[PDB]
Amino acid sequence: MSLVYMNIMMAFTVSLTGLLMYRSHLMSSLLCLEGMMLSLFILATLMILNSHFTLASMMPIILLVFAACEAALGLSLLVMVSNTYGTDYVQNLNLLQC
Amino acid sequence: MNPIILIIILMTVMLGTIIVMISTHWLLIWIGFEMNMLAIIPIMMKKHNPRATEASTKYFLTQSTASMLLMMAIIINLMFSGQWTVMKLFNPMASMLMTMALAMKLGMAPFHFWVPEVTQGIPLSSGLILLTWQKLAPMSVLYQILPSINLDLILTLSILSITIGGWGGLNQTQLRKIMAYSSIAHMGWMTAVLLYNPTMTLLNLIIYIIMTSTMFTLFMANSTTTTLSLSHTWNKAPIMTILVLITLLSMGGLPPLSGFMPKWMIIQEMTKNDSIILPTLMAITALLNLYFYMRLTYSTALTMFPSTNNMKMKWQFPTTKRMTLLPTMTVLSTMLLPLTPILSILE
Amino acid sequence: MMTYIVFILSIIFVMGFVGFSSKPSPIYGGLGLIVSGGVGCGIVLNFGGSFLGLMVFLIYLGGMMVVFGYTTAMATESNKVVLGTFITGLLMEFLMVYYVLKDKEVEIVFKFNGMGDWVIYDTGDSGFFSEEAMGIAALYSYGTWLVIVTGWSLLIGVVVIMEITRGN
Amino acid sequence: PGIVELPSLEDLKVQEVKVSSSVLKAAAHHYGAQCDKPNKEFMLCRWEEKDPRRCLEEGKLVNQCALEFFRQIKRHCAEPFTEYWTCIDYSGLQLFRRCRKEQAQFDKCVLDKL
Amino acid sequence: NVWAKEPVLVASFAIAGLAVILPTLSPYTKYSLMINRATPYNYPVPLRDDGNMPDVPSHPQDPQGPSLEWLKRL
Amino acid sequence: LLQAEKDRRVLQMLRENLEEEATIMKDVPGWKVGESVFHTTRWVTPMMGELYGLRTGEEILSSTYGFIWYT
Amino acid sequence: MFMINVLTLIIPILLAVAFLTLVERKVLGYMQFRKGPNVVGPYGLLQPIADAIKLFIKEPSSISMFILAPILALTLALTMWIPLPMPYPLINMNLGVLFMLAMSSLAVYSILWSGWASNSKYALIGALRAVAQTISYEVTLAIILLSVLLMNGSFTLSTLIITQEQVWLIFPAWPLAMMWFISTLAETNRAPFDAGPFALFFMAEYANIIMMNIFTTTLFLGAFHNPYMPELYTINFTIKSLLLSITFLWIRASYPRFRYDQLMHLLWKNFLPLTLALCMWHVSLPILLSSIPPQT
Amino acid sequence: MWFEVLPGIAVMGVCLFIPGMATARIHRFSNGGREKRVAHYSYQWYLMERDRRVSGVNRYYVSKGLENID
Amino acid sequence: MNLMITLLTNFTLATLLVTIAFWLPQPFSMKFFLVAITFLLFDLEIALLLPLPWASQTTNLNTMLTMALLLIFLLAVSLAYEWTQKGLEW
Amino acid sequence: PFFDVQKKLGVDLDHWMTIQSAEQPHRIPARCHAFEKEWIECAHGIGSIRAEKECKIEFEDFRECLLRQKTMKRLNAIKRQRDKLIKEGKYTPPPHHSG
Repeated sequence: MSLVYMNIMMAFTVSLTGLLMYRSHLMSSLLCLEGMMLSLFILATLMILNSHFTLASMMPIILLVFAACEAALGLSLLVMVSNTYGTDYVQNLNLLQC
Repeated sequence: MNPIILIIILMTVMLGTIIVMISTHWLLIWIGFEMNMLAIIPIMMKKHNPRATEASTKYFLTQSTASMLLMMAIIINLMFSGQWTVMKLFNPMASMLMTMALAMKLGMAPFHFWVPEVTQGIPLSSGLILLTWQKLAPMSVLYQILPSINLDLILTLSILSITIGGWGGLNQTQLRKIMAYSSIAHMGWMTAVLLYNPTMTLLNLIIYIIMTSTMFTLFMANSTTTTLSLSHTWNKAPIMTILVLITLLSMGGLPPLSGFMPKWMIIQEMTKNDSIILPTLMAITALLNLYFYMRLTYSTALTMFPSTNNMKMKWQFPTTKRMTLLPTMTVLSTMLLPLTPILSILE
Repeated sequence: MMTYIVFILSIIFVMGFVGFSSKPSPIYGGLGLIVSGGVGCGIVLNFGGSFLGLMVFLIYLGGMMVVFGYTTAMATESNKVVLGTFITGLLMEFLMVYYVLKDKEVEIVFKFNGMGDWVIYDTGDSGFFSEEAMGIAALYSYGTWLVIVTGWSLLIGVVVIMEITRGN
Repeated sequence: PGIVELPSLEDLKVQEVKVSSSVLKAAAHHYGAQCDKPNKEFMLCRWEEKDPRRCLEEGKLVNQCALEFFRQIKRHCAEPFTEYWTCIDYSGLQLFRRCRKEQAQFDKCVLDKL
Repeated sequence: NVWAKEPVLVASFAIAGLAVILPTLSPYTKYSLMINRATPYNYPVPLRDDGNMPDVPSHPQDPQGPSLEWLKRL
Repeated sequence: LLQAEKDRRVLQMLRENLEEEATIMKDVPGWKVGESVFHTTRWVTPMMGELYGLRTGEEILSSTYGFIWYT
Repeated sequence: MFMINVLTLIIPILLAVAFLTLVERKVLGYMQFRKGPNVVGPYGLLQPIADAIKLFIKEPSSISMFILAPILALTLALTMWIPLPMPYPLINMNLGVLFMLAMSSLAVYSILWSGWASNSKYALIGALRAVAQTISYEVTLAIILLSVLLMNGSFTLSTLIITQEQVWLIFPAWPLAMMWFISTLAETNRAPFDAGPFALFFMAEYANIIMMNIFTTTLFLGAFHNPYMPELYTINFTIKSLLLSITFLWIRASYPRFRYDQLMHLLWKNFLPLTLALCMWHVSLPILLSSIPPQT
Repeated sequence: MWFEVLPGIAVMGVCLFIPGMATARIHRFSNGGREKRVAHYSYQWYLMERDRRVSGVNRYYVSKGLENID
Repeated sequence: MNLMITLLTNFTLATLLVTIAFWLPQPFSMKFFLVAITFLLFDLEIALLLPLPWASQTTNLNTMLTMALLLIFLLAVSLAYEWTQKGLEW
Repeated sequence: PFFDVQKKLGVDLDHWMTIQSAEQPHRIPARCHAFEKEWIECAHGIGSIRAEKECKIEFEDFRECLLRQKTMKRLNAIKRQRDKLIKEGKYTPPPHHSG
C-alpha cells in the first residue's frame, strides 16, 4: 500500500475506540466523532490527490460540511440534555430503562 | 412546530429516501442517510419530556457512528479500485464494515439495543415514520450491493436477530417495545433471504410496512401504551377488538391470513437451495415470536378485563380522529393470501 | 532534518489522536484535537497541497473547535485510567514504528511496504493551473445536483437547530 | 510478465539547446512562426502514440531545428536582443508588458533585416 | 411608509433585484462567453491531415480558420 | 522543445537505472532481471522512485518536495 | 541570510508596537487636550521602553492553560505578517487571504483559552461574550474579502497589488470596503466594539491591529510599483498605513462603547443583508461588464 | 500642536519601513542582482528547474545566455 | 522548510519571551448557544461560497450564475427564516 | 431497490462525478486513465460474472497502476540488497553522478 495510509488508518481506529468506549461526559464522545471526521477527510483527500483524480474533488469539502452539520445537531442535543439536568454525564440517562 | 415546518420536514425525509433509492454515486448515498437522520430528529421530541430527549440522544449517537462507519467503507472501497459506481465492492473488509454499518443502521441483534429504548420514549407518529422509512431505505442499499457480500455476515446477523427479537418480547408489557421486538424479528426475515432471491426481500419489505402501518393506526385509535389501555379499548369500541385480533394474528403469520405469504414463498425459494436446517430453525423461532402477539390477543380481544367507570362518560362522544388510511391497509394486509402470484409484480 | 517528513508528521498525528482518545477533561481534548487538525493540514499541504487542507483549516479548525469550547465552557467543568491508556497507546505507537523500521513489511490486514515513501508522486508534469484548485473550481459548472441538495440540507439543518432549541 | 526494451545510450546523444529559460521565453513567438512547422509532427506522434521510445527521432529533428534557429538569431541582429532578454530576466515572473520598448526594438530589427 | 422603517432593507432588495434581473438582458454576455472560451489552457492538437476537408488551416498565419480579433477591435 | 528534452531525460534515467538493476542484483536467485510489473507493453510513466533512486537526500528532496515548501 | 530576513521580519514589529503605544497615547492626548508623555525621556520614547521594562520586572490557570494562551496569541502576532506584499513578501503564498481568516480564528481560540483558565464565573461569562462578538464578524470579513478579490481573480494577493495600479479599489466598491473597515474595528476589540501576562496579551492585540491596518492598505489601495526600485512604493505604502492608523485613533477617541445586544442586532440585521446584496451584485456584475479577471 | 508628535511618528514610520526595504535589499543581494522567481504553478517550477540545471553551477541566476550556442 | 523555519522561529522567540516574562519573579443562557450554531451554519455556507472566483471562468456561464445566486439566496433565506421567527432576540 | 429516473429523464446529472474518462473540467487525465478505460471496455456489455472470469488480467493491471504495490516491493528489495552489499564491501558507491 504505502506507509502513510497505515498510520492514518491506525489513527482512525484509535479514534473509533475512543468514540465507542467513553467514561463520563458526552462532549468528549462527540468530540471523538469530530476526530473521526478529520481522519476520513484526510484519508479521502490524500487518495484523490495522489491519484490526480481531479474530477471528483468534491468529496472532502462536502464530506466535512455535512459531518459538520451532523456535529451541529449533536451539540444541540447535548445542550438540550445539559439544560434539562445539571450536567452532561452518561448518568441522568439511566432512566427510560430497557 | 408549524404545519408548514412539518410538511417541509416530511418532504425532506422523503427526499432523503428518494436520493438513496435514485443515485449511482456513493457520496449521494451517504448524504441521503445523513439528511434522513437530520430531518428525522425533530419528528421525535414533538413533546418535550426527558424521555424524548434521551431517546433522540441515543438514536443520534448510534445513527451518526453508523453513518461515519459507512463513509469509512466507501473510503476503503476507493483506496482500492477507484471509481464511484454503486456496485460490487473490491474488498471483503469494505463489505464487512458496510454490512455492519447497515446492521447498526436498521437494527440487528449485536447492534439493536437502541431500538426499544428509542421507540418507547417517543409518540407513535415518530415511531411510525422511523420504523417504516428507516427500514425501507437501506434495503435499497443492500439490493444494490448484493453480489459482494460474505454470506456469514447476513447469516449470523439474521439468525441472531430473529432469536434476540424473539426472546425479547416475552417480558415486555409496553406496547412499543413489543412492536420494536417484532421489528427486529421481521428484519431477520427480511435480511436472511437476501443473497438468494432479493425479490422476496423487497416483497417482505412491502408486507412488513403495510402491517406495521395498520398496527400503529390501530394504536392511534386512542393513545394506548400498555395492554390495559387496550382492554379499555374493548369496553369503548367493539370493532377495534376484532381488528386487533386479525392484524395480530397476521403479524403472527397463519396460512389462511396474509401474514403467511412472507414465510411461505421465502421457505420455497430458500429451499430450492439446500439450506434446510437454517429455514426450519428460522421457522421455529417464527413460532416463538407469535406468543406475545397471542398473549396480547388473549388479554384484550378474547377475554374481557374488568374496566372502569367514566367509560360511561366516554360512550357519548365520537372517536373522532381521522384514521390516516385504515380500511384499505387492513383488508389489504389480511385478506391477501390468494394473491401470492403478485410476487412477480416486483421486477 | 531528513527525507521522511511525511511519516514524521503522521507520527505526530497519531500522537494527537491518542492524546485526546484517552478521554481527558474535554478542553484538554479540544487542545489535542486542534494539534491533530493542524498536523493533518500540514500533511495534506505536504502532498501538494495548494488549497484544500488550508480551506478546511478555516472550517474544521476555525469553525468547529470554537463551538466545542463555547458549548463546553457554558455547560460544565490526574486519574490513573487516562494516563495508563495514554501510555499504552504510546507503546503501541512505539511498537508499530519499530516494526516499520527494522523489518520489511507490516500487516494489520493489508501489506504495507515498510520504508518512508515519497512514492508515488507526480513526475514534474505540466499542470499550469494547480489541478486541485480547479477541481474545487468545479461544483459550479458541472455541480448541478450536489450543491442543490447540500444547500437544501443546510437550510433544513437551520430550521432543525432552532426548532430543537425551542422553536419559537 | 514481459520485460521492457529501450533504446540504449548511443541513441540518446543528441546535442541539446543548453540555453537558459528566460531567453527561451523571450524569443517565443518568432520561434513559434519561423520554426515549428515540423514540431507538430512530433506532437502528432506523441499524441497518437503515447510511447516515447517510439517518437524520439522527431525530437531529434525539432532539436536541430531549434539549434539552427538560435544559430541564425545569434550570428545576426540583434545584439541588443541580449539586452532585451536580460531586461525581461530580472522582472520576477515574466510579463510582456514591462520590458516592451526593447521588444519593439527587436521587432524593428527583425522586420528590417530579416 | 415602506422606506422610513427599514431603509437598508429596501436598498438591499433593490440592488439584489437588479443583480437578479439585470443578468437576463445585456449586450455583453456573448462577449464574456467568447473571451472565456477562446483562451487556450491546454495544447490545441495537430491532427492527421484530412479527408480533403475545406477547413483546418495549415499555416499558423493562414487566415482560413476561426480567429479572435475583437480584443484589438474593442 | 521542453517535452523533447524531458523525454530524453526520463529515458536516460530509465536506461541508467535498469543498467544498475542489472548490476546491483548480479547473483541473486529466482529473479528475472528486467520485470515490468504490468501485462500490457505500453508506456507506463514511472513513479519517481525509479526516476530517482539511490541518490541519498539532495536531488530527491530538491526535486520532489522542493517545490511544495518552496514559494 | 534568510535567517536575517526572519529576524528583520519578526523583531522590528515589537518596536513598532511599542512606538504605536506612544503614538496612540500622544495623539489621543492632542485630540483630547494633553501634552504627554514628554517628561520621562525626550518627547516620550524612553517612556514606553521603560513601560515594557517595568512590566517585565513585576512579580505576580493550570500552567498548561496559563501559558498556552499567551504563547498562542503572540505566535499568531509573529506569524501573521508572512504574505503581506511589502513589495516582496517573505513567502509567496499562492493563497494567503484564507490564511488571514484562519489565523483570526486561532486568535478566537487564544481568548477562549485564557477565559477558561481565568477560572471565575464573571470573567468566564465576560470572555464568553467576547468570543461571541469576536466570532460574529468573521462572516462579514470573509464575504467582503471574497467580493473584493472576485474583482481581481486570484487568492495570490500579488496579482492584487498588480491590479491596484490603475485605480484605487476603494472606488469600485466603496460601501463594501467601508463595511470591511467597520468589521476590522470589531475584530481588533477596540472602541466602540467591546489576568496576565498582560505584556504578551496586549502585544498580540496591537500586532493584530497593525496587521489589519496594513492588510487594509494593501487590499484596497496603494501606489504604482517602480521597476527595480521598491523603496518609493514602500514609503508611500507605509505612509498610507500610518495615516489609516491615525484615522483608527481618530475613530477611537470619539465614540462610546455599544451595548452588546445592540452590537449583535446591528451586525445581523444591518450588515448581513447589505453585505449579501453587495456580494451577489459583485457576483452577477463582472459577467455583465465583459470582465472576468484572469486567474493565471 | 503636533510639533512634539512627529518625532514618535517619524521613528515608528522608519521602524515600519525597515523590513520591506531590508527584504528587497536581501532579494537583490541573494540573486547576484536579479529578482527571486515566483513559481506559483508546476510549469514555472519546471522552467526554473531546467534553468538551474543548465547553469551548471546549480544556481539559476547565472542563466548562461547565448554562450553555449556552438 | 522556509516557512517551517519561520514558524519555528516565531515559536522559539515567543517561548523565549514567555520564559523571560515568567522566570524573573521566580447556569447559562440559551441565547448564547444560538449565536454559535448560527455562525456554524453560515460559516459552512461561506465554505461553499468562497471558491467561486476560482470557478468564475467557465463556458457554462448561465449555470454558474444561476447556482451562485441559488447559494446566496438560500443563505439570505435562512437569515430571513430566523429573522421572521425571532431567532436572535435578546 | 433502485430506480432509473437518472436514465429515463436522460440528463446524466450524476454520471459525470462517477469515473474518469469524462469531462474533467480542463481536459486533463488522471494518473491511471488508460487502465480504467481498458477495464471498462473489457467488461462493458458483460454480465458481471463472466466479467470476473475474463477481465481479471486488466483489473489486476489497473490495481497495480493505482497502488503500485508490487513495483514498490521490487524497489524495496533492490534497496535492501543495495544496503547489504554496500555494508559488505562492493563498490563504495559510484552509481550516481559518476558512471
